[PDB]
Amino acid sequence: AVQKMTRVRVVDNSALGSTPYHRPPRCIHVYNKSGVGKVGDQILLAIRGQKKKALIVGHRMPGSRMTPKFDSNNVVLIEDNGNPVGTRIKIPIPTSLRRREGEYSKVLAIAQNFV
Amino acid sequence: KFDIDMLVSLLRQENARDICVIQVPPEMRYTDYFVIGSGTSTRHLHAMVHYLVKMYKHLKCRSDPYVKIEGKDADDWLCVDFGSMVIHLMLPETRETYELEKLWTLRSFDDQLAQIAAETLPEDF
Amino acid sequence: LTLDGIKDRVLYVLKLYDKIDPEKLSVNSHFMKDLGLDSLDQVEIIMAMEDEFGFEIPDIDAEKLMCPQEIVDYIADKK
Amino acid sequence: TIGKGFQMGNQNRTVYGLKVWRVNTKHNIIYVNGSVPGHKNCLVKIKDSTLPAYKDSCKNLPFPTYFPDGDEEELPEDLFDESVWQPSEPSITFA
Amino acid sequence: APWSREAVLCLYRALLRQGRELRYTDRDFYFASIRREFRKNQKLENLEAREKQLEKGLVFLHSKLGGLI
Amino acid sequence: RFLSPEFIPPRGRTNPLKFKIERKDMLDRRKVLPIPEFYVGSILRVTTADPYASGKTSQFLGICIKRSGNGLGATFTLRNTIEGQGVEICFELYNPRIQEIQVVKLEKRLDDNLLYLRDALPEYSTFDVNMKPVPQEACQEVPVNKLKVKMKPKPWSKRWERPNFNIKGIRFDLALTEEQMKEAQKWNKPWIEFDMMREYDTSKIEAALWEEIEASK
RNA sequence: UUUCUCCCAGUACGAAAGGACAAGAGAAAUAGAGCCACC
Repeated sequence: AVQKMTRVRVVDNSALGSTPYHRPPRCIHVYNKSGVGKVGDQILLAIRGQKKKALIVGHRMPGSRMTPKFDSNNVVLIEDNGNPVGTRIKIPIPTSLRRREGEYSKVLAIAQNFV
Repeated sequence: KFDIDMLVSLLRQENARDICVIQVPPEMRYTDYFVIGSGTSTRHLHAMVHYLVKMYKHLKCRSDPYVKIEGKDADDWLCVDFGSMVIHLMLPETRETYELEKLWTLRSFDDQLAQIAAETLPEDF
Repeated sequence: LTLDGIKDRVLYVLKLYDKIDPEKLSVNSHFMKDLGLDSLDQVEIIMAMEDEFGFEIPDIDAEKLMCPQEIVDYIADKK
Repeated sequence: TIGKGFQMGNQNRTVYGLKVWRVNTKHNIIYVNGSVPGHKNCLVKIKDSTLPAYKDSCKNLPFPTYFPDGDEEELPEDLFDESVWQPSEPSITFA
Repeated sequence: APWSREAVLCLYRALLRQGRELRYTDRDFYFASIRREFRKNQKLENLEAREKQLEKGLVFLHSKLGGLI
Repeated sequence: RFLSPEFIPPRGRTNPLKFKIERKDMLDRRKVLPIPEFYVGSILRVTTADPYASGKTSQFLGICIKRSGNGLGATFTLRNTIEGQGVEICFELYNPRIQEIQVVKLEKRLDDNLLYLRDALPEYSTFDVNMKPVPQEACQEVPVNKLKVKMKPKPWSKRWERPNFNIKGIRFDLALTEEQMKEAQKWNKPWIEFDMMREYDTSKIEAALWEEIEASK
């Protein structure tokens, strides 16, 4: 449940995300009709004093049965053109994104680890 | 029916410069086949992407629904997700930069995987 | 086995590879000095020969051959 | 509806479009999709769906009613819908 | 440099054989990529590092070309 | 005689007939799929059919941390750390899409709930997914792990120090002083240990259930 | 209750460019009336 605020971890090799910064990246909205952000929901993440779109891949909110509950909030950066900002993803990514409605093939291709 | 062998032949028919297909063993819980395609120019990328979908719709797939085309707006990366195979179409130069082939061929041994780094996010006070 | 066939065929497989320049592809064409071949070059050149004749050639003595006629002899005496 | 006291409730309400999944003949138990207003052990009224789509569904059902007295063909104790996965069936594999 | 150059030779040939046995991929690109891979890495390496490179390729060799299909 | 928790019905006004019918269906499914005996703290490997994948099964290994639900809707959760990420998956016992259930290591832990392991060190929660089954004795009690886990800094998900939780597997002394325990003990509610209004007797019910389960076999 | 996507269909139409209907399906959102198998 990526609600307002909700400090998050940038799982990407993008220069902004990869470079350490003293302020954590924050998520204070979601690209959805509802205000709550879950796995597969686009967001906009303020990183290194810049705003970049990111895709949620994990959350710490309890999930439905038969699904794994993550302990950290993980996101993947996506460019305006639609291609991922980063060329690789480190943290395991759930495979449910494929069937989820939306364009997730590009992100999944960049995901090395699947759980 | 529309299967891997038909699509790859169709990709060759439209003169795909670079094609990479990676099979997935039953142990790995993802699509059976992952496909990466090169195309000389964005015009070529649009043409090849349209050709595969048109053949797919004609070639039975009645049980499967119609497949939308993703990434047509991008001039360097178009990806179409079919029922049993996913084709990622890009320019030749874009191919090396992303190295999608390395990711699937080396599931955990890809060099670019190491390129990812970590960070520290302490509070101000 | 035909020694002449091996000699010409060994030359043919050497000729097949494009990277090496057959400026002087004689039966006594040396690799390190005559053709200026790197370690990888002799690594791959032997493999092209192995494909034609069914491999079984190990590099323990193949890299010491240093010329088409010597590999021809090694092929001839192992056949 | 369940009464909530002074603040409510205790008023008749209707839920529409509930599918029937299975019926138990021995105990006369009907399995109805979704939730039903009211508390447990509360009497409810059951009648055919009045939605426009299901205008004429009784044509293939007992028109007046089902008569066990006739006993033209003894019905199974448990009736299942085709999509319903019956217990004791093989484990479902998404092949 | 290598612990045994014999493995390097067999490794290069086997990669070529699988390329000719690889249908769905574009054989042209695979041959070029393998040639580049040999040139980039094998020119300079350490004995311990070189052992990993040849050893991993041997598993790559013995594992249906490491999933390339 | 190990009576599985789901068979025991919960108190309420629901008709007992539902449990009898539910148990019959549960017993029939048990014949199709064998449900091994396990307890919280045991490491299990469960085989399930993958909906996203086509004709490919999934096996997840983790220590059992919680058992919940009754009847056909009973579920169990097992926890593990994969790629350094703690993950908990809830599996429904009678779901048709669970192909097989394997108890890799049958054992018990100090507490009936292991949610505090999230606050414990990662090593106590890390388990090898590929670990082979360990020998077990059928006609014996499951091994009880008495190791006390070490906690992370004071901020925790729950106040395990409070007497109500009554966690017996936490090294509170290392992370909490005796004075801090006394503050936690302020919520003792000692009458609760002696309160007969929160006690539910299922001795007769448990005994009756045993014959019914065995009879179906 | 409202919205979006898909489908119909790159079809009708149009020299091309471009580009529909209606009918059907899936997703959500909110409102209303309820419900506790699971969380």
